[PDB]
Amino acid sequence: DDDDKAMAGNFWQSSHYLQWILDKQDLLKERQKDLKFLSEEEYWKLQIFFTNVIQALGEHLKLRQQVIATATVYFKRFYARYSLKSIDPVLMAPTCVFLASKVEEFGVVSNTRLIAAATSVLKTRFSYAFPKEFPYRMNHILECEFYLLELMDCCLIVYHPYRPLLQYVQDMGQEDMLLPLAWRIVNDTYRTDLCLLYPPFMIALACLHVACVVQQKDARQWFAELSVDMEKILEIIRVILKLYEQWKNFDERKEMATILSKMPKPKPPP
Amino acid sequence: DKMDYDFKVKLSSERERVEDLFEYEGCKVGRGTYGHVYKAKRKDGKDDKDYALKQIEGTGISMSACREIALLRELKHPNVISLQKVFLSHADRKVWLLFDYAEHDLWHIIKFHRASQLPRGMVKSLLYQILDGIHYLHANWVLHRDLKPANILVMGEGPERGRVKIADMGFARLVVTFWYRAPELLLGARHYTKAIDIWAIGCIFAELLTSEPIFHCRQEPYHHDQLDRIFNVMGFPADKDWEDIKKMPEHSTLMKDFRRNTYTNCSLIKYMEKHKVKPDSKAFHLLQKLLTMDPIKRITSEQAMQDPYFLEDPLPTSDVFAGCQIPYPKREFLTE
Ligand SMILES: COCCN1CCCC12CCN(c1c(Cl)cncc1-c1ccc3c(c1)CS(=O)(=O)N3C)CC2
Repeated sequence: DDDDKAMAGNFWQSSHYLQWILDKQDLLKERQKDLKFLSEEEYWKLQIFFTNVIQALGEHLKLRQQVIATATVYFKRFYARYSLKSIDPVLMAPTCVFLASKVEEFGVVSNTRLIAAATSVLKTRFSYAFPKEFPYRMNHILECEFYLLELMDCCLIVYHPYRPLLQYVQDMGQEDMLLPLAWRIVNDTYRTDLCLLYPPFMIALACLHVACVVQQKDARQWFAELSVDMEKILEIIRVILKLYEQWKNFDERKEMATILSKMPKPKPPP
Repeated sequence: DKMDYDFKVKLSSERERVEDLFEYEGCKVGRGTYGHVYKAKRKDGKDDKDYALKQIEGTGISMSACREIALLRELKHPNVISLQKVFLSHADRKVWLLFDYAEHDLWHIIKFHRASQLPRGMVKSLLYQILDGIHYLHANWVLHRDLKPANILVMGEGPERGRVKIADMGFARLVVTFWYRAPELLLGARHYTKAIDIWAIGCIFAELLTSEPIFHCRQEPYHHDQLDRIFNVMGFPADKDWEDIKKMPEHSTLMKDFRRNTYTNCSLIKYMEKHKVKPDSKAFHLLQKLLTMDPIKRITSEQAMQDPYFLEDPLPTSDVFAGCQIPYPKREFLTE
């Protein structure tokens, strides 16, 4: 297999930079419409949960992590602008897979297979959260796709800290030690919301630093050879270390029925 | 459905509709498998400028349509066509793309001269801007995949007078014509490369210089009559000239159907002499470096831009037309 290289080296003039790096306070101000129902805590748990759906499906459909990364940001970007009541996050979940797998030329995931991918991941990996069958059909995804497309102003090309990560390791020369761990830390950062606040090169250098701590690699000299904002890099590490203390304490399977029932419910038509 | 009502109606009230914003009905200028293109104008008296309205074929949004929008939303270069806006029609599930309007293109410019020749300063300047745009695309790892005269637009009277604008890049899956296709694709190659676009540029450049499509062919994976024509202009490749031709899926079909001796007095030098282009000239030598059989012996976008042909008098210009009146007619509308 292989991954989409299109627009590599042009983050700095991207739809990504210039419209989808969002100030943190703006993000938390829109969230206050949803924090009437869910707590600040229950809400970040909710992200982690759906992030894992966008991974399960993405695995079940044999997609590459670069598709998924993108699928997960599409999802995040929607609900960083609109309330949970607007469109079901269950419905949005694979509508983001579908679109991302097309946007990068991986494939038109068929109708029948997108929906059974849907039914199966929920039937097997998530019968603690969603008891009864996945209720939607392809017309619901197709409609949901048009809303999803509309919100993003068709800003469809996205980035992830993977590609800059690979560039950074290939200096140190620890592809037989570092890269595997770092790559999962970048995976785990998707449980949080750093990819809407931070340019990926920094999310890569953050994960690479945490990796260097875990395996006791001396990388001090190397990190001081970067004309980069190290405070902003230190901000991201805190978030990454906090992510793991949150993982430790969050019992997803015992807590997610109750958190989902507390989500604000859609208003029906007249 | 299970969506929020207040979310739907708010969005439905505020959503801009292409039929409300633009006057295009009766102004269809283009038809094809992709759908339709109109020369549209805005209904308000804000500006009297023209726009290209592409209505895409089919309901929903195809992978090709997704890919065109994704790339157009990021690409920004003077010689690549700009997406202004995208309209999403929730009623009928149709998608429209708004571009700046290009009055002319190479297909229509060439057809005018073949019905008549292109000034040489104009050719050079076209070639340079085509190379400038393709170099930009290749630097960003985006291949065109289907570069033809109908894609290379030229802006007419306006603020961007005589500027090349390339369209339809980065989403073509693998009567239709193969006259601008590279021989590796004709011999079965299963993927797009930067070399493929350079062959296309080589074919276009030849046709700018002569008005004839260099590999013009009869209309019908492996395409016999097309290759026959290629070898009649170029000659049949020596083993040394293209060593990995053996690795092509259709190499054994090539040996069955063809014989080297048939194209024994054929070569690009002899072709271009018949059309009064001197093989001592810098133009020919650049053309020969683009039109090379073996893709790995084909020069790059940037190398082509560094060629001494572009340092020879006259230099190319921002305005392809170079001041003087455009004799080319404007686009006529359609009906059916
Ligand atoms: C998948 O991709 C489909 C759209 N492709 C097909 C080739 C032309 C194109 C649609 C029109 N198009 C224009 C733009 Cl964006 C702006 N201004 C004018 C044109 C235009 C209009 C009509 C026209 C030409 C060019 C040459 S032609 O022979 O097709 N013809 C009669 C460029 C891309």
